[PDB]
Amino acid sequence: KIHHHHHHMQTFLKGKRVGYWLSEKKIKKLNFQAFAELCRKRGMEVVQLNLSRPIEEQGPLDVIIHKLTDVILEADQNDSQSLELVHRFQEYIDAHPETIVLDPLPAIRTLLDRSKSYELIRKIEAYMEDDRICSPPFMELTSLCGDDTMRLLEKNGLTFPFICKTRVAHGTNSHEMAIVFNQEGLNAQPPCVVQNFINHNAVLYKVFVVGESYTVVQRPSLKNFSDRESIFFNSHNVSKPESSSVLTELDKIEGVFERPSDEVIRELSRALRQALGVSLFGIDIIINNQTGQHAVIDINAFPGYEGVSEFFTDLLNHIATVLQGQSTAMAATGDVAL
Ligand SMILES: Nc1ncnc2c1ncn2[C@@H]1O[C@H](COP(=O)(O)OP(=O)(O)O)[C@@H](O)[C@H]1O
Ligand SMILES: [Mn+2]
Ligand SMILES: [Mn+2]
Repeated sequence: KIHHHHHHMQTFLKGKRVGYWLSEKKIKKLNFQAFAELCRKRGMEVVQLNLSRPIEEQGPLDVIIHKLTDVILEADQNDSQSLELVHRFQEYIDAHPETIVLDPLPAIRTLLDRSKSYELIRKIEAYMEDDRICSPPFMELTSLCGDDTMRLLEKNGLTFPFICKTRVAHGTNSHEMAIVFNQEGLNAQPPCVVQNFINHNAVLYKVFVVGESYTVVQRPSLKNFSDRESIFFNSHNVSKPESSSVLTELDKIEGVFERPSDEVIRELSRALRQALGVSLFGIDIIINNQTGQHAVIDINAFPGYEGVSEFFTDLLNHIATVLQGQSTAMAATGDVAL
């Protein structure tokens, strides 16, 4: 009843070379050393890349796995060292189209921007036209509230309550959010993205995607919800494995309370991977308690995968798959085929 296997494509891993770039912090959290040992047993060479040195000397490389998200963000903020690292990486990539990059920098750049990510999700959803999926209205706000704010929100389908998030999707302060409940609450900061709050019975379904495989991990999440003051919170107090606070304590189950559909997750995963070219990412899905629809409220490059015990195996399987796809010239053409 598992019909997809990898034994045959794994045979081709012997002799392949995988470079990786990950922060020391992420290497520790993932225990990336254990993955590197797994690859050797299949006859792969794994090597940590040093982006301060020419990359040519470090190759040849068949695959590069990275999480350069934060370096890219710092390069965006004109950090000279980070700019140098990114340029050196890009130079290499450009010179070596045979090197498979997990994942392409254009996708990483999209995932660093909530406004861009949400618009991509919205368009993908409009293209799929599946009634089991809803795209919460959202918009980017680039000025402090004023006299026209209410009309602007209304015109774009924003309703109270809505959540305010930073436009930059990663790094310092990127997880500081606010829930705005009324007009008085509008003093809650550009550039931010506002997005309609969806009651979802305080259960978050983190879909952790590793190319062709995913694992759904339930997490705590904001409770259902008014002249009340806006709420300011930091999202790592909310939806981490051990998160526990009044913000996540559901008063009672209300409306539709169902687990996500694997059919739906599969179509979302395929569409996002095919459109963006990502493979190592997470989709945060909540179930709208008024419609039972799936709402994708966050998409993250190369997340923590806490609670995904099969990560290294899945990752090795994905590496085998991309090498197989490359070997047989399995290039996508045209638009995303639904
Ligand atoms: N539109 C929304 N409606 C209801 N809850 C939301 C919404 N967006 C985010 N959340 C809640 O806030 C948490 C953090 O939001 P998310 O967009 O995942 O930010 P982050 O990038 O910081 O993880 C989510 O895990 C979920 O609990
Ligand atoms: Mn999230
Ligand atoms: Mn996120």
